[PDB]
Parts: sequence; C-alpha cells; structure tokens
Amino acid sequence: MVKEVNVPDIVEVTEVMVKVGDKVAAEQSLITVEGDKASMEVPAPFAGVVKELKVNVGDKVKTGSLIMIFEVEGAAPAAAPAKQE
Amino acid sequence: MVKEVNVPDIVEVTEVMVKVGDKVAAEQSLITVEGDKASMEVPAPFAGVVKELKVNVGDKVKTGSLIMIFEVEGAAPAAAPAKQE
Repeated sequence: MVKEVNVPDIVEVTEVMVKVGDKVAAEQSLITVEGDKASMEVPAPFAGVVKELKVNVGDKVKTGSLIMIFEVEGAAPAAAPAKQE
Repeated sequence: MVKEVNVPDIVEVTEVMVKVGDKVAAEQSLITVEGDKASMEVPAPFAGVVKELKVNVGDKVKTGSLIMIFEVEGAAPAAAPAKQE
C-alpha cells in the first residue's frame, strides 16, 4: 500500500491438501443402536441342512439380505450311513 | 314407521354388539401343535465382509454352533504403530 516493494517469493495456491483428515462416512443410514468393536462371529438360528448356497466366500454381506436356506423336516437323518459312494 | 308393526331390513337389534354367528375364514391360529414349517430362509444380522468360511455347502447346521464370521471396520486408520520387536 505504501512505499514500493518487491513481489512475494510465492503467490501460487493449491487445492490438493492432505487426504488423511478427509471424511465422507456420513448419512445413508441413520438410526443406530449402541456400537461394537469390529469382527464378530455369528451362530445359526436353528438346526438344518445346507441344500442350496446363496452367497460365495469373498462376497461381503449386508443387513437385510439373505445368506443361506435350511430345510428342517421332523427329526434329523441319523441311522448309520455317513461315508459311502 | 312408529307403528307396532314393522319389518326388518338387516338387523332388528337384539343383544347384538359383536355379531358372531357362523364364520370360518382362513385359520390364523397354530392350533395346539405346529401346522407347517420346514424350509425357512435366514437373513444376515449385520453388514460385513466374508473373510473366512467355517461351514462348507452340504454340511448340515445345528442350533448353538457357528456358521460365518464378519469384520466390520467403520473407523478410519490413525497412526497404528507397527510390530518388529
């Protein structure tokens, strides 16, 4: 503003910034319960037999979808046969 | 219409309030024991990723045992020291 002076050594600008403090995880869900660590094993609801698989190993799962289907018919099959051709 | 002589139209109004009579309709009760319930599909408890399978197709399941394990990670990576010593 006052008294002539040389130009600044730098003046260029950038919009890259860091990518570690970035945040995108939000909404697209809403309504939660409490919380949980991470990995958690799950048990079967009822005894059954794997007749047809729906999901293959390596395929992530989602809440609300299916995984497998069982067919319970009275007493479970058990007499003697176990290994044969 | 105020005479002692009148003919009905649909209801003469007499101890009526719930109207029972005869009505079968589709059954909604289980009736003592169970009726029909064999094959039943099952959904996933929570969203995750198939990291390691426990049961293979063709292997019957049982109540109390496990089936699969998921690893849900919603927290971003921060520092996380390494192990060498």
